[PDB]
This record gives sequence, structure tokens and C-alpha cells, in this order.
Amino acid sequence: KTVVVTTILESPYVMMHEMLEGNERYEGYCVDLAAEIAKHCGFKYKLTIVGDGKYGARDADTKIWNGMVGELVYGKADIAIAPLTITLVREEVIDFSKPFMSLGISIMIKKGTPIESAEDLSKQTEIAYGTLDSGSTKEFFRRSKIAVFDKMWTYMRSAVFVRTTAEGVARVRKSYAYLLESTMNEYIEQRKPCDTMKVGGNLDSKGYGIATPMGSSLGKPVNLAVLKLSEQGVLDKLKNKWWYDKGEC
Amino acid sequence: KTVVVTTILESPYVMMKKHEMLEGNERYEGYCVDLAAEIAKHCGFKYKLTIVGDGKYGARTKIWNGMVGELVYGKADIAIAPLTITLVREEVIDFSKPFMSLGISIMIKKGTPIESAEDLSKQTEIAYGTLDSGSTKEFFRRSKIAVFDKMWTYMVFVRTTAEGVARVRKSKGKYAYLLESTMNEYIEQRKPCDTMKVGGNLDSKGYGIATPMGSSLGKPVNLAVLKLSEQGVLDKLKNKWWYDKGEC
Ligand SMILES: N[C@@H](CCC(=O)O)C(=O)O
Ligand SMILES: N[C@@H](CCC(=O)O)C(=O)O
Ligand SMILES: [Zn+2]
Ligand SMILES: [Zn+2]
Ligand SMILES: [Zn+2]
Ligand SMILES: [Zn+2]
Repeated sequence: KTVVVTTILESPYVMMHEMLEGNERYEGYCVDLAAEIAKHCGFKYKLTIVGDGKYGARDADTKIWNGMVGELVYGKADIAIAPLTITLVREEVIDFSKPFMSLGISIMIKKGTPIESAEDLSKQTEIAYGTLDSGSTKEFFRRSKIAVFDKMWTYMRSAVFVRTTAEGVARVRKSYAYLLESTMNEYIEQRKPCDTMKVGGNLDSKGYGIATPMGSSLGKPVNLAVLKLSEQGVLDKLKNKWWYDKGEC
Repeated sequence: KTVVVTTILESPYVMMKKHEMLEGNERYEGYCVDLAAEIAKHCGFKYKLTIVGDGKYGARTKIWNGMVGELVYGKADIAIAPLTITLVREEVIDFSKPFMSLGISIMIKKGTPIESAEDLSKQTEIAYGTLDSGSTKEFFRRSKIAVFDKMWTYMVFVRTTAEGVARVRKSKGKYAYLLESTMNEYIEQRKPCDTMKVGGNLDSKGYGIATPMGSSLGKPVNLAVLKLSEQGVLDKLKNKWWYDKGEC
């Protein structure tokens, strides 16, 4: 039967189309990845953009998951192929593949902003900064016990958050610093109008994983699929294809 | 009931303490020792540490040996060691999210005129090899990359990493050792400080906590690994066993 694949519109992972029908509406890293995984695992699939346009978090009172994690937990989709960050709270409710891409939280600034590091952000007030409202980065700052980061969190929760990455980029370009993951950051660094740059090293190191509902029969297949693709050099080729082979700066 | 943890004597992951007077898991110190203790603490089980019988990591008479074998054939309940996550291993056992990153790298005696793998593949005066049962040797065996099929075609193997290191140190630069960057970088800061890593890594892969396929332990050890990483325990531990003990 057709596997329902949940995913999110996020460049260059999944991108737009009005005249097309199907998965063919979309292009990108996770699109090609979906196709390869499907090729090696031998199933048919339908790509579907996560309903609330979010990655996934749990509301602390209502205790319900949103975003792609929610659509996995509540049986609305059979698999998530996306820049979905492997985190503890998520592993608590769903299954993750071995990571298929490395990344870390990093700072994006408008070219010319006098910022060198996260500590620089934590020591000042003139430049605002925030993260994605539902997502692993915000959870990182919320739960962080590091002085600089607890300080930044203390600022942020009381101040700066955006609903989508595009809103964060737009907010930076029209200003404000944006805290976002290095992969998406570096991708935008090579995008017109070429007015943003990454500053400082990454704040942490984690990975993107393929996600299935906890206990799904697909976990092993998608997991040997990811490992196969990695060892065959397919993943490096895909990143090269969508990041650097299309750099506009 | 007691969980049997299979592991391998490999510095700084699992080592004999300065042990004859001791009994138990207390016989050992090292990265994977601390890691095991934390994993057990967060998963709430008791465990007995056991050194893999044939001292091997795992390869496939079609029978698995080493820690992979001891998992497949029910000799241990979990492997906590520098055991590399690979496709062929995933085919037969389960792996946690990786708790450490690493890549294949070249170890040479200080003064050897070698910069990269291509240089090794292009010459004959300096011999080179890998661990006999292990993921590196498999990497070269299965590599479809020209240089690496060339090196494999050439390839000199050792039974333990210590034999490879000793071979490097006693070969007067006529032998290079192909081994994982973590272990390389570790030996790099160890007396007699006569070895160095050359070139970048040949690949990028990981070490994982392993369980027999379908074990109820996979999930627990996997949330434990994710917690430990996120709480900074892993970075602290690597700092502890690698760099806080650097002799150069
Ligand atoms: N990849 C993140 C979303 C992006 C971000 O938070 O910066 C997640 O899985 O939650
Ligand atoms: N970590 C490797 C052994 C060391 C090596 O092959 O260099 C493995 O799990 O097979
Ligand atoms: Zn449209
Ligand atoms: Zn393929
Ligand atoms: Zn001893
Ligand atoms: Zn602890």
C-alpha cells in the first residue's frame, strides 16, 4: 500500500507547481532522498506537507505533539523524511534512523552586524535575537544549563520568535540576529540578495534522522536504507547537489 | 537480573587498572566504562562487564566473530565499545544513535614523507595495513573508489590496534597504519610521541551501542545515549580520556 510521507517545506530540503500533480509538485534533497529510500525499500509513497507547518513540539498542559512528530505519533502519516532533528523528547515517542546529515545551532546576521559569537549576543541589548517557535533549537535554549545560553534564554522568553525559517531570514534582512541550524544557514549564505552571513561556530552537534511511528515495521528498512545511501556516497552527492552546486554567491 | 555487557580492551575506551587486587566491573577504567555506568544508571539495570573472548570487533563459514558475534549468538546482552555502525552489521544487530564520530585516518612515524591516501596508493616503499576483523578493513575491501580499490588490492594486517601502533613505531617509517581517527588522535598524545596523523579523514562514520536484534534494550539505551549527548556527558567524557590526559 502507498506510504504516506509527512514532510515540511524548507529549502533546500523540500521546495515548490500549480500545474503539476503528485509528489512532482516538489523538488529537493529530501525529495530525492524519499525517492532513493523508496527505491531500495520497494514501496510506493505520497509526499505531504505537514499540516501546521511545524517541526514538532509538545504543549506542556495539553500534552499533545504538533508538527511532523505529531503526525507520526497520531497515525496521520507513516514516515517523516525531513530535516527532523534527533532529540531526546522526540525519541521518547517516535523512532529515528541513524542521522543522515550533521548540523548545529548557529547564528545568522545581516552582513555588517557587529557580532562575533553567542557570548557577544548574550552580553548586549541593541541587537534582538530569537529562534523558531516550535523546534529543537528553542528546546535547546529552554533546557540549556550553560551560563551564556541560560542568559540568552532568559532574555528570549521574556522579550523575538518566528513561525517559519523564512520569517527569521526576512526578519534578519529587514532589521535582529536569527538563531538557526547551520545547514539551512549556510544554504541561505549562498542565496541572493546575499545580504546574510553565518557568524561564530556551531553551538551544538546533532543530526537529522528519518522518523517512523514508534515500533513501526519500517524502521529497520529505512535504517539500512540510510546506511546504504551514506556508504555508497549518495548522501554526500545529494548535499553537494542542493547546497554548493547551486551557490549564488 | 544482570545484563551482560560485552566490550573490547582498547585504549582509552576499556583498560586494565593499575586490577589483580580487584573483583568486578571495578577491574576496568576508560571511556566506555564511564559510559556503561551512566547508561546503566539512566536505564536502571545491573550489569557485568566482559571482554570479548577472541578480542575482535566483528566480521562475517558465514559466522560472525568478536562482539558482533557475541551479540548475534546470544553470548551477551549489549555491546558498549568503539564498535562502528555499518550496513552489514545493521543487517544482523541493532545500533543506537552514534555516541561518537570518527573517520579512517593514517598513522605514520614522525618524519615519514606521506601527506594522504593517494600518496600511499602511488608508492611501494612504505607498507600499510589495517585491523584484520573490523570496519576499516571492510571499508577498503568494499570501496569502489579507485584509490581505495588500489590500496585494498595492495593490502600487512594486525590482530589488535596495539600491534599496528607498535608496527608503526618499529618500522622506521616503512609502515603506515590505517586506523580510526579517534584511536589515532589518542595515540598522537601518548608517549613516546613518535607518531602523527596525516591527511584528513577518509570517511565520516560513528560508534554505536549495540544490542541483539529486537532486544527490548535498544530503545532504553537509545534514549540514554541521546540524553547523555544532550546533557554534555559525552563531550565531557571525551575531554576526560583524550585531552585532559595528553602527554604532548
Ligand atoms: N530541525 C529543527 C527545526 C529548525 C530549528 O529549530 O532551527 C527541528 O527538528 O526541530
Ligand atoms: N571500530 C572498528 C574497529 C577499529 C578499526 O577497524 O579500525 C570496528 O568497529 O570494526
Ligand atoms: Zn502555490
Ligand atoms: Zn540507489
Ligand atoms: Zn593488568
Ligand atoms: Zn547521569
